[PDB]
Amino acid sequence: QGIHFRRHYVRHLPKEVSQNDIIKALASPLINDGMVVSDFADHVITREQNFPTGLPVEPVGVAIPHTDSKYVRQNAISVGILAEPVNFEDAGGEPDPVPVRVVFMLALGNWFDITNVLWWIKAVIQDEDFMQQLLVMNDDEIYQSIYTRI
Amino acid sequence: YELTQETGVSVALGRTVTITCRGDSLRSHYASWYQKKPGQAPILLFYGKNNRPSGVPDRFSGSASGNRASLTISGAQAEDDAEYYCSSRDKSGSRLSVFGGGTKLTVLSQPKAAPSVTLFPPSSEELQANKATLVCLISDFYPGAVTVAWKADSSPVKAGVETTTPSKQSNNKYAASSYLSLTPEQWKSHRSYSCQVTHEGSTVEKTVAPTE
Amino acid sequence: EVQLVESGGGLVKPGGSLRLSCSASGFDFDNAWMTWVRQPPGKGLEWVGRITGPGEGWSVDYAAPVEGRFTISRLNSINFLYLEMNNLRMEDSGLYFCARTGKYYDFWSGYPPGEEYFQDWGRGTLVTVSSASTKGPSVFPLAPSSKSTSGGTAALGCLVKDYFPEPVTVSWNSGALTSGVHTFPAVLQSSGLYSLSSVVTVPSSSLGTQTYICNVNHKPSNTKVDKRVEPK
Repeated sequence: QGIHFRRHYVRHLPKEVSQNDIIKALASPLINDGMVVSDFADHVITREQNFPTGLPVEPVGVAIPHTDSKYVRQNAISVGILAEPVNFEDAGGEPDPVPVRVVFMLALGNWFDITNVLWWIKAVIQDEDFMQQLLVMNDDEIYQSIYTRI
Repeated sequence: YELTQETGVSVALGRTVTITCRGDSLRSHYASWYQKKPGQAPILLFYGKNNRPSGVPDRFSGSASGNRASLTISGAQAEDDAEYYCSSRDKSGSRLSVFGGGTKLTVLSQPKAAPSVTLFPPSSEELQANKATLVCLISDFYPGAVTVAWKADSSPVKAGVETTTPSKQSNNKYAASSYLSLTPEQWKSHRSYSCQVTHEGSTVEKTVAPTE
Repeated sequence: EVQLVESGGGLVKPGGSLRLSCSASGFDFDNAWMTWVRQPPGKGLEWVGRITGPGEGWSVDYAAPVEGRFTISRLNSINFLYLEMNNLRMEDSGLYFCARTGKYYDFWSGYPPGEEYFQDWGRGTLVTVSSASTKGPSVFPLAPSSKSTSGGTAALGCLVKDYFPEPVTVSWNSGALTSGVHTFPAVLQSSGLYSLSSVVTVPSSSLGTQTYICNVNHKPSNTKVDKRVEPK
């Protein structure tokens, strides 16, 4: 419970959305609940543009957008499933963009929670049955199976 | 000290040396490395999997395999002669931290430097307070080992002697003190007291007498 | 430009209390994790405890031999770090450091909670936990000698004898004589009392005119001595 993960923190996104669109769509539940500052998204964007968070993993591309922890009010996590792949720049400096389709936006300010959530993300994104299921499932199912791992 | 380090390691000046750090927690966590000389604050040299803080010379590198971590000094300098500590988690997954025992890195070669010696007779003021201390000061010797011996005239004197262990001066050479406490009667009842410093076969003897 | 100055260390009886302070400058103290580290005599560095920042709720963690006795706190308004020690033991004594603490976690190989590193340190403040009592120094003049110095120059000094505990500090002419001063590391005599010598090298020509005085200070006894050293 060190982290707030609500039901409306899980949502699907249409094909006509850009990188900023994803960030804004995912940050707003965090904003409404007052989990982060009210211009969280602008910060996340600027942080992504300098330190890209695209992860080249098979078979479902992941990105994990965040910002400085000094913008978080309480720990929270917002998930987004893309209908079509959207390009995130690769977190490792590789020329080729990650075809992201699952996005874990992190609004964490507690260090001991940050490390734990990252370790978890690393574990989950190497489970191809899980990652693939996240596409076909609905919000609740997604919420359910992710919560079952928290 | 679950993080185990070598007590002491030597390195020829200019040569390359690696100090290591071993522990079960290193299988899960990186280590960070610090240089410390007596009288000074420690210096962060290296951390993470590949992180060196600015202002730290390139001769320093850290690395990691299995349950061990290691710092490599390539082309050791005189300034590098110091203590090195590693630090990491004490257990895997711990919020606590811990330090290794610490490795003393003495840098070898660098040419012999002979000790200069200064010998002060007991002050008249001290004598007036029924005490008498002979002060023998030793400076700029290298490497950092000497041997002090005192004489009553020409007879040796073991009792009443206190000698420091050598200390690094700022110029990477060494200094030390030896004091000879005696009763003023003893001071006055002899013709001479001598402070004899031996440094690698070579010997300098200073002698003072009751006569100011 | 980071500066950390520890303070508050001194002689204390077993079972007693003590409060070390740390004035922080040069960085953002407020959101900075801070750590206390000590060095017992003739031993290495030892991690005492660490206070976290805002996101972590100013949580504090402690070393096992110290958990329950020690308290780490901060007042961010004047960038001070504190260490409240109760029920001290002999082994609590050493040199206490405060240090700016950085957090490190590598994503692909990391394991929570990653690792903490110490980027900036202070000089430390000396904690002495003994049942033995404070002894002030006896200061004696070492009259000018030319036997062992360069031509035209003589060495003169001060014998600062039998004090406890460290530290003592010498200056010359109230800090006018900077260069030429060598203060020797003390010796731990077989009586538990310290002694040291401070000497300066001077022109033999100024010996008959310029007066020379050493300024000894032994704070753990509140003793201050000004000794004039002279010929012959």
